[PDB]
Amino acid sequence: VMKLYYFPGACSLAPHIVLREAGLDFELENVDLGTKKTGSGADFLQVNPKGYVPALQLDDGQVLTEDQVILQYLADLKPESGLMPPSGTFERYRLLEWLAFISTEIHKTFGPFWNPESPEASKQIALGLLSRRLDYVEDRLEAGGPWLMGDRYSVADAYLSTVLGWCEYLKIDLSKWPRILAYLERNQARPAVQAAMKAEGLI
Amino acid sequence: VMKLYYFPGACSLAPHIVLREAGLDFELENVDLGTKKTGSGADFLQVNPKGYVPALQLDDGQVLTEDQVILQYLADLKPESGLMPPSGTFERYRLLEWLAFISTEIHKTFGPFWNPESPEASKQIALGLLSRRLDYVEDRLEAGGPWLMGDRYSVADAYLSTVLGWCEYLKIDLSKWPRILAYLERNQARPAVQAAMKAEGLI
Repeated sequence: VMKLYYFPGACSLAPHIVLREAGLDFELENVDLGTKKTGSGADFLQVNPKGYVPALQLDDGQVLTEDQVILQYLADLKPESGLMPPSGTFERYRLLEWLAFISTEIHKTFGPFWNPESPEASKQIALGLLSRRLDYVEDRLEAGGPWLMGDRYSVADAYLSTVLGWCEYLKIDLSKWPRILAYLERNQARPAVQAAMKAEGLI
Repeated sequence: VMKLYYFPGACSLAPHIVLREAGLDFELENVDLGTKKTGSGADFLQVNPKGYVPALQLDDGQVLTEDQVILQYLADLKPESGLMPPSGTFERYRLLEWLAFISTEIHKTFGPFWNPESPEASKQIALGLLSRRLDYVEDRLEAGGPWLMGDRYSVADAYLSTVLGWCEYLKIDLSKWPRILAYLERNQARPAVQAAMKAEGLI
């Protein structure tokens, strides 16, 4: 079966949710981000050279990295589950556009806050940017169906919601964006999200 | 025909190259990043809300954003040109893995250096990280064919090379990575890259 290397609460949570949403078979392997050792004592940089999670280990033994590609790859194992617009459609690009946007624009923006050694002028700017980005999302949400894609819940929602999960912890105020707060609660109420969050110990 | 909104030298250069590599028909529309106005005086935030380049305007009139999605979308207009592994192959994911990696890991890392108001402790860390990332690329290059994908020149090479284009300007030393320097010269010697660089005024 497939093996998912994760850190509780980390972006690895997104694909973790998706494996559950698509009802795929997998095992979680916990990784220590500090010492790059896996829970079983293995050397995680043997798994993922770039040395971050999530990393997805397939049956044929290969490893996939990069949150947004892992999600795609997962969704395509079960096209019948519609976690993603079908190949060939233009809507499909709209989803990819979201995954890219979430990856560079939002996921990255939390760079500073996760760095022990970051100026404060940077975290200031991070929030600065991060805020301008959330304005756009609240826009789309105001214009759009319940999920990023409208009525279809997709992999983009597992990614976005997972990343915004961090704010409470970093103690960042989302109040300014009620729809986004609504969206977050919407995501977390989903049984597969529940089950993963419980599984990862987040509850 | 398709319309590409760009800023000379910007990441928009990547898709610009690809349009030429695939021999597609398009028009360049220059955008002023300062005032979000297009060369023709139009309001660019009407085009791309998120307000950055590149943005790709299709014939049916819609707009695509996000460098790595635009590249995909372009490559799929001409699958006969092999700028991308064919749908269904696993190699295809390897390419996507590169596009994601370049996007978050490298393209983003230049965040600070492009910001008028960035601490120096941040640009320090940027280079710090940026360096660790280039170590991996030099690895792959040392293990791999001439391009990121090995023997197939792909969209990932237009993206990576375009982004590393910046270092000379930011005056960042690549000496420590000869293969990468070799790779860069390899990219720039390609007639379609030439033609785009000339077209954008970079020569």
